[PDB]
Amino acid sequence: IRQWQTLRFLRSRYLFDFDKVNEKTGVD
Amino acid sequence: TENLMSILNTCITSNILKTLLFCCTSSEAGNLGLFFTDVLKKLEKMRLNGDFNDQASRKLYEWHSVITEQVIDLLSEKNYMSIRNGIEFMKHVTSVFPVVKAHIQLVYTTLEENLINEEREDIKLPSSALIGHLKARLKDALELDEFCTLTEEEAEQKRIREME
Amino acid sequence: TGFKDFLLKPELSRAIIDCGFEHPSEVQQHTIPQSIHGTDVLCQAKSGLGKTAVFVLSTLQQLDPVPGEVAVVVICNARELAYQIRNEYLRFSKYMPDVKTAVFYGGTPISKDAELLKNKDTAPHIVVATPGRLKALVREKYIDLSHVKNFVIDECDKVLEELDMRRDVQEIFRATPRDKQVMMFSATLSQEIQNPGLQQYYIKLEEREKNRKLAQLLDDLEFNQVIIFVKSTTRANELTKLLNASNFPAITVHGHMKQEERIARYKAFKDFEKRICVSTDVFGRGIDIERINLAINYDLTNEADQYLHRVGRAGRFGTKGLAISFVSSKEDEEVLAKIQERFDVKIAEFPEEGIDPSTYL
Repeated sequence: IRQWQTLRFLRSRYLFDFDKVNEKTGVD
Repeated sequence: TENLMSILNTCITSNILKTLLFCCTSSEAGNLGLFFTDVLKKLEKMRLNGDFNDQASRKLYEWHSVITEQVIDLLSEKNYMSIRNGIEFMKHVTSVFPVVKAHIQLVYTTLEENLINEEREDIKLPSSALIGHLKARLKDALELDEFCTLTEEEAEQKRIREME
Repeated sequence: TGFKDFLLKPELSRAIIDCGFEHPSEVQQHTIPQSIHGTDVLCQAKSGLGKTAVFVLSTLQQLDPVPGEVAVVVICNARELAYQIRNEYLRFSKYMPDVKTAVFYGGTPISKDAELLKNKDTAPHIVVATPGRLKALVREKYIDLSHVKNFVIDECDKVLEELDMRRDVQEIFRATPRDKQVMMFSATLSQEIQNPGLQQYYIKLEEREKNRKLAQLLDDLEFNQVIIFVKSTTRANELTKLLNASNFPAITVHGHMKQEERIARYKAFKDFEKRICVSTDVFGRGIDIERINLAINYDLTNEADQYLHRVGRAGRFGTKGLAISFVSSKEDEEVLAKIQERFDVKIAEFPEEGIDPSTYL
């Protein structure tokens, strides 16, 4: 769920930096 | 046409659809599915009107392949959210997916997981059917450029052997 | 709107949605997708699981209305079942104005059926009928079946076992185009017949106190509807007369009575018109009523299976309810003792102080 919330919140700012998710912890 | 093709290429590829279909809710997935249905219907009508033949053939088929790969990948995950999302999105987009028969077969195989029964499983079943019922798709119009022609010749030889 | 996954016509979808259908049963999802393509179907299912809806939705999908052309013919076994199938066709065709449906059964003047068939305002594309009357219409050329595309036979087992019925259905079948869609539906297809939460209590007392006791119980318990099971028709009718005399609106249904009034009162109480109904074991099985929340067994049955069939009228589809029984003789206590061993249920004695009303709602 934590990834879900962080993604919902980050959908506006840094969308194109999303390939790194890949069903894993948020790659920073 | 130039900037439009560039924008659509930047949207389709770069691997954004996969996660963006994980994040959003159910109805948001439905809406994005409607948008992709509209854009693909218009693109396919433009193609079948012969207007784009020079190099748009290869690029269009590449787009179709990349979208097929993205959906086949996202449709295979353990969470519940990804499964329900993929199911809704395909339930919207499958109305117009007259790609190569290879693609329809690939989606049919990927959806044919049939794991432990649940609500998602009950929903996936009608989404595995009602898309194999297309069985009308074109595969020749794509290309003969690569060595794939030799693989087609080998398959034709195997079929000829089978004919006996 | 599960039927929206069926990919059907939108007006038909609205006609189904206004019919309360929201999630298809197993047999619907298993048969409708393939019957839509025009393939023959032979269906066996448990009664009351929406077997009519399958072919109703199918024929409402495949039809393209042609004026004066009969393509869909359904054959049944009774006149009241024919009325029910035409009512189903009507509730399914709310949003389809061009399609017209009609029903044919005995007891009506054949000339009236003929003239309504000749009338363009009543020229039907869907005809539900009994095989004998529709045979009398085809053999007299009162109806034309030279363009039939859909042939449905409900309760096909009895249609094919009875000789007159099978001959009639075959005379109707031979007057239809051979390249048609064919469907048979029945809950019973033996091997012999084209590419197809409930609360349970009891009262142990003597007979002469029953009449006043219910007058107290039916006064204190908070209820939507109440059913009264009796073992005889005379006692039931008497108790209903007395209850209606008791400022308590009540109806009675049992045997020894004409079927017309039975259907009438049954349908009337189904619609929440009165709050008390009394019946013998004639409704021991098959009945489906939602709002019944409190049941009083005035007289116990002889066997445990009949008692469970009685109590099955309450707590429909795993819902909450309350049941209370009368014990006034030795065999009553005997069956009370046998029900617990078979059904693993403790039917405690009803306390005098009353039960919490929320324990059954």
